[PDB]
Amino acid sequence: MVLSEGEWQLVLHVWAKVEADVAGHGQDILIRLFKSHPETLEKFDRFKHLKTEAEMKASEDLKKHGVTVLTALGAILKKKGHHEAELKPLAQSHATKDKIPIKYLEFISEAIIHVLHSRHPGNFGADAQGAMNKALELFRKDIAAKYKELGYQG
Ligand code: HEM
Repeated sequence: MVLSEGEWQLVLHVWAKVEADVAGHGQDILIRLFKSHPETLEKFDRFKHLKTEAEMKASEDLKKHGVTVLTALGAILKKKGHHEAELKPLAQSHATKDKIPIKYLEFISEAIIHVLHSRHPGNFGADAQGAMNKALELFRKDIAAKYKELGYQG
């Protein structure tokens, strides 16, 4: 009732390429986020001490968090819009535990698209970029609704 079947299949086709190397893609995506929007780094008490790109690449903890982030997102994408159960705990941990504005989810969405385009251009042309953009838009709209339900405006 938001993406068409064909759009979902484009999303899952490129996501399969991510799955070939989750740790690498995860690392790349978090570094791209922090490099482009340094203010996001302040939300992470465990990585705030990291001062250069090399130190980031070498950090076991950052790489582990990358896998955690992408595992969770992939589980959501594979639901093709039917992600209520999976989305609710994610909203709670980003709305009460830690307070992550919708703006910053926008920033990490841009980082994901940047990295997919950098690594898989042959499989991420305009139609695929559009489909992925839509799926990340849907993720953001629905987590924003859950944010509000919990008392956080986002
Ligand atoms: C595609 C978007 C994202 C996904 C799928 C995601 C997912 C997760 C997951 C699975 C965890 C671990 C436990 C939990 O659920 O809290 C986590 C933790 C966290 N996330 Fe996110 N996250 C996303 C975006 C962000 C953004 C944009 C920020 C901050 C700029 C952020 C900040 C954090 C923080 C501060 C923690 C706690 C880590 C710790 O200290 O152990 N997340 N995230």
